[PDB]
Amino acid sequence: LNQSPLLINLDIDPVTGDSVINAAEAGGTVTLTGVVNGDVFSSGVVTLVINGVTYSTNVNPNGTWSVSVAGSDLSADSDRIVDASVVVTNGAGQQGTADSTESFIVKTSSRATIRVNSITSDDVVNAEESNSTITVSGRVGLDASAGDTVSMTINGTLYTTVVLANKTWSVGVSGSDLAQDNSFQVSVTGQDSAGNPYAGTTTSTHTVDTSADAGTVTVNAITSDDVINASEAAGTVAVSGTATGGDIAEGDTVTLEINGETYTTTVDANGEWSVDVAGSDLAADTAFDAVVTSSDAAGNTVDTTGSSTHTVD
Ligand SMILES: [Ca+2]
Ligand SMILES: [Ca+2]
Ligand SMILES: [Ca+2]
Ligand SMILES: [Ca+2]
Ligand SMILES: [Ca+2]
Ligand SMILES: [Ca+2]
Ligand SMILES: [Ca+2]
Ligand SMILES: [Ca+2]
Ligand SMILES: [Ca+2]
Ligand SMILES: [Ca+2]
Repeated sequence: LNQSPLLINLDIDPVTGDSVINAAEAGGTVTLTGVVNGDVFSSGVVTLVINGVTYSTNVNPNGTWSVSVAGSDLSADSDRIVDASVVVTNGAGQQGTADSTESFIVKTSSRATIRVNSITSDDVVNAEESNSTITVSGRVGLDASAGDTVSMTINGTLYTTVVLANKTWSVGVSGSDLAQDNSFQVSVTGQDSAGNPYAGTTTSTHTVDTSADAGTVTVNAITSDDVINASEAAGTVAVSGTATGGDIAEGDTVTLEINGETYTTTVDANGEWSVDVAGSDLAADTAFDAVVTSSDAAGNTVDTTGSSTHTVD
């Protein structure tokens, strides 16, 4: 009572107040604090062990204490537990000891992912798309969050948007930038609940195809001698030719304008075409073009022209 051991209790306050050690805290010094309660005493020594490293301090007259420790020791501490002990002394030279522990959480980074969808439906920017607004869209994952910033620089132009509630994102980009920059980085940046910044990135690539390729179109003789007689002019004449090369394909439309009249047919599997024409039209119009309309897989279109002349008797 004057000769008895002192009975005390040792408490450690939550580490950095929120019980969480983040990257910035880990990279500096941290103040741990607590109280010694119980019997009255006139001084004391608190010993803390963290990551095998001992820290020590005094206890204040009001029973509190506080000590600077390496964030790196807290971050490295294998079980995320601070071990603590105290010895105190009173005026009569009685002493007392106690122990305590304090667990904490270490969260020094987070992971964020991002993906980017295809650039238009086929991941190809065609001629028409290159003169339009094209949607660039994607989603973010892992620790990335609604409200995060999504950015990309495309042909030197910075485009920005924000992650939506469902973690998708999209932003309108000019076709002409996409026509000129077929590979770029997209990033998502933000901050986790412990305050650590994070960044995720991905590379979007696409191809640019803004033209289809003309082939070769020919027109055969207009009848066997390339001359329209009175008799042939009275009837129907089969006008024929070829259409091959470039993007010309079976099924392509062949268009002929003769004497103000429009005639059409399609290219066949041999690369030939034939169409029935009124003789009266060929009689009035001694020269005309055959025009084949083609397209490539990107959806660009192109006209291939063959020109014809004949005589009339
Ligand atoms: Ca903290
Ligand atoms: Ca420990
Ligand atoms: Ca792509
Ligand atoms: Ca496309
Ligand atoms: Ca680029
Ligand atoms: Ca956040
Ligand atoms: Ca093409
Ligand atoms: Ca003839
Ligand atoms: Ca003509
Ligand atoms: Ca001819």
